[PDB]
Amino acid sequence: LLTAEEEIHYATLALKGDMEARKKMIESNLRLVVKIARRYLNRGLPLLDLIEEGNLGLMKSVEKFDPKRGFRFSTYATWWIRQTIERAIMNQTR
Ligand code: NA
Ligand code: NA
Repeated sequence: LLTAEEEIHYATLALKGDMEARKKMIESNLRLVVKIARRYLNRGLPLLDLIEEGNLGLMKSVEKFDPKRGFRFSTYATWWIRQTIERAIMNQTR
């Protein structure tokens, strides 16, 4: 778990392309993916698939997270994880 000070430090580096900072941010939020994924069960995708799609969002969330927008990383990551899951559920309809 990252302090606010640590999170902003890593976020500033991550925004500039620092992969170690991006890794630190993702590793601190791996649990968030499973927790969110569980909320989308029984919608046509099994849990492992929901985790996989959620993971896509968590990874995307460290590519351009700007602390200056005023939101904490776990918030921005939550939005992204929900979005990639919801996208995957949409894709079940062709
Ligand atoms: Na702090
Ligand atoms: Na926030």
